[PDB]
Amino acid sequence: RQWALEDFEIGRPLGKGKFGNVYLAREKQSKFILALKVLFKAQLEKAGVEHQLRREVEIQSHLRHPNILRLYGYFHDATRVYLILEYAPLGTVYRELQKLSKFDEQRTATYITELANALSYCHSKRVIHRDIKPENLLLGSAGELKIADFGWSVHAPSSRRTDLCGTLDYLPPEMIEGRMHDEKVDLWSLGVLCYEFLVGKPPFEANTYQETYKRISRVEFTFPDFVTEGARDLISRLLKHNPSQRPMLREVLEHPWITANSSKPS
Ligand SMILES: CN(C)CCOc1ccc(-c2cc3c(NCCc4ccc(NC(=O)Nc5ccccc5)cc4)ncnc3o2)cc1
Repeated sequence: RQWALEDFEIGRPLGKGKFGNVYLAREKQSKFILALKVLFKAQLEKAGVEHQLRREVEIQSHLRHPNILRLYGYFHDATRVYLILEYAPLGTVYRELQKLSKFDEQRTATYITELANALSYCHSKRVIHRDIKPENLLLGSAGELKIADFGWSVHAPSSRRTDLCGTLDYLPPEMIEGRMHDEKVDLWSLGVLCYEFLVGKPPFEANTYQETYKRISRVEFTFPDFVTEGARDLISRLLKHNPSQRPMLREVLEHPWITANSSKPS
């Protein structure tokens, strides 16, 4: 069924994104509340990212998981392209970090568990995210974490180009150095998130791209005193330069700190 802009009532601006804005919207006939992301054709093609948007839709048509944000469909008109998205009422984990500053071990462990499950499902369909970050983590009505943005995802064990513009904070060494990568990139991203959730800033943060680059490359991070031994263990196991030294997602779910602190099952 072909969608058009006049099928929806557009509402509150939900977020300002790199490639476009997200708005709340309601389908007129059903009164179905959802989110519409408006991306501009001109800009998408000028950046050479037009085909990646097609691949996201492709990948999202094959994904069904409670911790992954649904993409219901897409359409376009004279100047832009629209993603029809599941609406996540409690907003981004990004905003939640700003509000709360940092998360306790219980909330962190629960988010890592939900992430791990979502990513474990993705890797079993051979899909790897490559863009994991708090902006792309959304919260459903029960506060359940939902992964968004598969615009930078890849089909197979590949070595394709991700967004090296924008911060490098969540990208692993093998991606920033233009090396061949695989599903292990997502486990690095987990480690970076686990650190950020507990600390309030990501482990390789710097006010310069060039310094953040060097820090990721050296795997140069330190823990504040309030970060517990168990968390330090998990994070340290995830943030390994060599991809193959990083654990499997099921080891993370079985990690004693996760099981002791997570409120949600694996
Ligand atoms: C105070 N506050 C907690 C109250 C509630 O506030 C909010 C705030 C935001 C939301 C919100 C944001 C949001 C949202 N944001 C968009 C997430 C997203 C989706 C798709 C993509 N994909 C993409 O950009 N792909 C791409 C890009 C360029 C080239 C190719 C592909 C990226 C990000 N999506 C769905 N539902 C949503 O709900 C909800 C409540």
